[PDB]
Amino acid sequence: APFGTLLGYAPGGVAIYSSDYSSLDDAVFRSYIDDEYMGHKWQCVEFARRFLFLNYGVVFTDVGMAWEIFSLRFLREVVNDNILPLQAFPNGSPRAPVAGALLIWDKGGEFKDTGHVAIITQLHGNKVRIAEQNVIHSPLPQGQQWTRELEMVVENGCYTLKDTFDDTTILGWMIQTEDTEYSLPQPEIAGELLKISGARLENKGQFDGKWLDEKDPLQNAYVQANGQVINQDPYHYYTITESAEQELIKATNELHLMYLHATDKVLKDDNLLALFDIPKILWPRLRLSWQRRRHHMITGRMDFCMDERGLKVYEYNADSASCHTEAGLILERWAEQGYKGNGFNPAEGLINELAGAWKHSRARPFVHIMQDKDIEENYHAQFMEQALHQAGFETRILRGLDELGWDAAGQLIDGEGRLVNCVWKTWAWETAFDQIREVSDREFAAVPIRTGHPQNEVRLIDVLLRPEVLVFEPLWTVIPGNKAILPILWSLFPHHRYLLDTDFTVNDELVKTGYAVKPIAGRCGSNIDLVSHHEEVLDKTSGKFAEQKNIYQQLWCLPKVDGKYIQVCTFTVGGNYGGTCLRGDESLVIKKESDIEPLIVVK
Amino acid sequence: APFGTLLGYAPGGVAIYSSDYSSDAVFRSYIDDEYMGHKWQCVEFARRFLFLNYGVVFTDVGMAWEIFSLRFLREVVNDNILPLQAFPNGSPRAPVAGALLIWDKGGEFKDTGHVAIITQLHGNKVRIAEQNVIHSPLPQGQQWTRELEMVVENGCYTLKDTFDDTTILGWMIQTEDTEYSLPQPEIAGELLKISGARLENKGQFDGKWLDEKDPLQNAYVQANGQVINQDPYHYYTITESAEQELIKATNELHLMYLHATDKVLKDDNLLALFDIPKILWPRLRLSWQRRRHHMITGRMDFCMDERGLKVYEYNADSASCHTEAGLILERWAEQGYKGNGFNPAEGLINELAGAWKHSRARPFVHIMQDKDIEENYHAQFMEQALHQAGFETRILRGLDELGWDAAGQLIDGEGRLVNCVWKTWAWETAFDQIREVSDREFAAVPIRTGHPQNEVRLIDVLLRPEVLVFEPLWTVIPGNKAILPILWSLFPHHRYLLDTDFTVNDELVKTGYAVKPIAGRCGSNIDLVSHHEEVLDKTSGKFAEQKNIYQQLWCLPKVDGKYIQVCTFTVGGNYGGTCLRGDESLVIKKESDIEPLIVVK
Ligand SMILES: Nc1ncnc2c1ncn2[C@@H]1O[C@H](COP(=O)(O)OP(=O)(O)O)[C@@H](O)[C@H]1O
Ligand SMILES: Nc1ncnc2c1ncn2[C@@H]1O[C@H](COP(=O)(O)OP(=O)(O)O)[C@@H](O)[C@H]1O
Ligand SMILES: [Mg+2]
Ligand SMILES: [Mg+2]
Ligand SMILES: [Mg+2]
Ligand SMILES: [Mg+2]
Repeated sequence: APFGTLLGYAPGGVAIYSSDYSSLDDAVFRSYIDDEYMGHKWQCVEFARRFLFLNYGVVFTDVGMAWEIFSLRFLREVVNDNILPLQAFPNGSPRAPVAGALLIWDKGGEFKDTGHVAIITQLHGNKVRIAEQNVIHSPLPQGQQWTRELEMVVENGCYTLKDTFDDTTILGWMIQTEDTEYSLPQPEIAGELLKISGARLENKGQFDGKWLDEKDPLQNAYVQANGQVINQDPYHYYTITESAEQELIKATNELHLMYLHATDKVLKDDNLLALFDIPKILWPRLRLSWQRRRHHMITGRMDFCMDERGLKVYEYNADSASCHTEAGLILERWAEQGYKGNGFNPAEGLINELAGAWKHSRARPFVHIMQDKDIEENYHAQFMEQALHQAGFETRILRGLDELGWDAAGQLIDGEGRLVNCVWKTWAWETAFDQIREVSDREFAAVPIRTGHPQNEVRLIDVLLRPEVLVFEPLWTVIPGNKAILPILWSLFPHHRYLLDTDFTVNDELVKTGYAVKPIAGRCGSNIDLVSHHEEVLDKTSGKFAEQKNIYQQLWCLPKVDGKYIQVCTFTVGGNYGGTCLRGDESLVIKKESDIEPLIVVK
Repeated sequence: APFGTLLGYAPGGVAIYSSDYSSDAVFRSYIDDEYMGHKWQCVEFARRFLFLNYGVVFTDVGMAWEIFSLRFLREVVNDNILPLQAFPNGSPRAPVAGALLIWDKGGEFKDTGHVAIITQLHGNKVRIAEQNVIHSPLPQGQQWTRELEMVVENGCYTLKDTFDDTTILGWMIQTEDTEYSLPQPEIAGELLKISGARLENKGQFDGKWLDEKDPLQNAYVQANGQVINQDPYHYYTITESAEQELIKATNELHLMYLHATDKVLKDDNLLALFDIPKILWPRLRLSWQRRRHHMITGRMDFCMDERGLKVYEYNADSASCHTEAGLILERWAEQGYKGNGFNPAEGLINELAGAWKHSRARPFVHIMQDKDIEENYHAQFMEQALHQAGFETRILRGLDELGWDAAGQLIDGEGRLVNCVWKTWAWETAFDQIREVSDREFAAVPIRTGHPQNEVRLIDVLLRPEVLVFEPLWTVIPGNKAILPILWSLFPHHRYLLDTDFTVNDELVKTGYAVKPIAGRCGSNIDLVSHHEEVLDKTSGKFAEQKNIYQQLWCLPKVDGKYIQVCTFTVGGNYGGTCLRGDESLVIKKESDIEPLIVVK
């Protein structure tokens, strides 16, 4: 049948649609049940996630290809943002495949690159029935709630399934259970595949003059702030394998889920929330934000240490992150200007990824962009306006707060008298929180915002905390963006392969490993102390956050490659991977001024 | 200024509007799905202020003065219940910023009373914000409407109003600290006695007093004849104070019940006590999360007399009696009552229309009833409310008319797609169809999406993922008696709760108790046992094999020859009327009569 024709249903009344597109017949492809994303119409993964969500209220994280599901080790229980264990069993297992189980195909043969996923609906003595999308594209017999049956051989308590295809490879099945018996250990990637490698373009003088296009306003805003410069030596770049990017993608999606799970735990317990030093008057507002804008985050940036020892996350800049322009535009132009290879810039789709996120946000039609008066934020703010524009929103850029004012009744208006009720900001929420802390000893029954002023002087907090102004990033993002969340994540996922032991005191293990001291609300590599296991100060930075509470994180130094310490960063857009970029510095501490290093992912 | 004009803001950006009506669904004020109040009354501003600044809310109330009697606030994000204390004007407990300030009815605030929010406390005064006093723009950036003089003598705080004929009750603080606070008012028993009365017999009910021209009234007659009770010239009355109490209890108990529901759905150990097929558990949860605010109507059963008010159960899934209370008794009154009282259920049909208007029902609603003439008028009465709220409907009687197309889509007798249903069926009937199979290890609710002879079962409709069903699946939890011991556990000794347990514990042995199947209804399989350990009564029924709960004995009062039970309706979570049920026996049943009731001030 044509694309999206209803073919029948799997157990429980879960539809099965034809996913046959033809050359003869982009946001419309996103399949959602409420605010929960099921996948892409009407692929194998979309059916499997929807089946699991409609029948058991659970879902698995975003994956590029179906075969990757087999590498996952948990499922998110949607109604309470809970995390359940998911075990994997290889085909030919003592662990029989029960109804409800995920059945995964590695890539290969009939499922060439994608691999495949289906749901086991019923087990028999010598076969199982399964349901799936993207195999059967014709209507199923009336009332039949399975698409295919696969023969199952049961020898000596071992179970083996055989496909109806002759060139495919069945990885195995998956069960949501705490019972690890017979299960496969979580796949671990070979260190060597994570090594970052230096490389060099041929010098044909490609970066001699004005290589950035000064006709493009965005690029020129970038030059006004930085010159025709990305890194020290533009002829030099670094590369990472595709296996490595795949690993980056996987960790980004998983850690985003871990962080929102620890955010939920935080907001559910005053003792945990207290650890963040956020003004108590905001607490109920933080809870309400989390409840109603749960799915409204547009973008954030994770900072990682990646090399042969593995993948580790230092932090998640979820409130207000930048580098998007550098990764998604300047490096594109850099590649266009001088890269002649087969590889690619892992951040190439960032602008479109952002546009999609905005299309599916609940942002108002007109969005005011609030940036500070720093030429450096100009391009960041304009790069985002480009995504907003592409998604169909109207915008106006506010530089500083001077243009903002109030009518007689106190409504917030811009320099043109237009009402400001939706803003995307470059300002960190914490900056506004400082305005409440300044008058901490006053007895306000509410966030002390102004609804009027003789001189019409509008402060940041007078915009961001007006109840009817719809702000992005949402207020709750200050929680995953606050390093006080690291000890909590370590407590929730002790010894997780991507986490570093982090604590509020230098505990015993940190003593022996050496640690990094970081302010909980700092950024840009400010006020950071790196202390060795030999108890010597390896490095230290200055900055405005010296008075804040600090956390202590197990020392795990950036690798040094081709003379520079290299840090890997990934972007999240709507909660999922949206790209990777590199920061390189002569020291162990990346900072606001550290270079962005051209990165090419090679297959 | 004209109605709804912004006059400014109270602290934190909570707008204050003009409520000058001088200058019907449009008056409801909501923030998302949370109902704030009526535009733009004192109560609406107080509730919106507390919700926007602290994410908490207080229960619906008829007039502002009643807030002073409340002792809890609901925390919206986790449906948690926080303690709220009351302090009398002239208290050692100072009125802090954020506190609710309540006026009793009287003077400037004649019937309503009033409520404001205290924004700032000084040494000789307090500043407050409110909505139904000042209707003119406020001084630019001023986030308070009036200032009241505060007198402070010997550790005691006293506020004086700007009006000379008003009575300030006090202020309320969300705190566990009970020192200085007021005990929760309790009504005088005498005001709760139900009294009998008689109309003068001038033959008002001799013949056809019900209008058979009205299809609804005729559906009622086809099922019951021109009859309501054994003697139509007799009636009962309750005081307006008793009604205010029933209102208060209905709203509180509905929130307590939803609170226990949230707790149940958060803990498998509690959920398991309900004997609901495990396969539905994930669905119950999704339903509770997505259809939180979608319950249309329910009915609580109470014992009310000089000893006070006790709730037996809350028929939150499939409740009836709406036609009797809201139409037939109205006709009864119009036909034979000439007094000053009123039918407390008179506005039921309008209350339901509103609930529907703000539900998220789809454009076309299929009404599903069973083939029982008794259900015809209930279905039809509800259809009228749906019609009034602008919805298209079709009544399906039994399952015969339903079918499936070739792909397995559910359709009605005219090929129309069925995707929104209001049912008279109890969810339990459907759960039975799941229990019947129970052998196989199905991976999902075992619904059919096709059948050779096209035979559609109740579950094949209600548990179809894309059919939007009212009442929502989650209501089976407050409607299942296994929630009574949980309610007792959560609010131990609450004034309206009866000690309920899953075994006859020691305290129940001493009090006597009622044995009640957890998923029964209509008075079936009930056993009443006295403290003397004697069976005071037993009923038969189709539920003898279910788990039972044991509830502290508290027998209905007998007035004028019959045990009288008081019921109240909830519509959209709030009080929507009262009616009476009378029986020669201690156990009310489906056939027990509905007794005319008049509320008198
Ligand atoms: N545990 C750690 N071990 C080694 N270096 C660290 C560690 N944590 C942070 N760093 C270094 O410090 C920089 C700043 O820490 P980060 O967590 O990214 O905070 P921010 O960038 O917000 O200031 C990192 O980019 C990295 O170079
Ligand atoms: N604890 C109790 N003490 C005395 N009578 C009770 C008690 N519980 C129930 N009854 C009587 O039994 C009837 C049926 O119980 P109820 O809880 O309303 O269950 P249902 O109506 O669902 O069968 C009540 O209307 C009342 O007449
Ligand atoms: Mg960083
Ligand atoms: Mg940071
Ligand atoms: Mg009852
Ligand atoms: Mg009942």
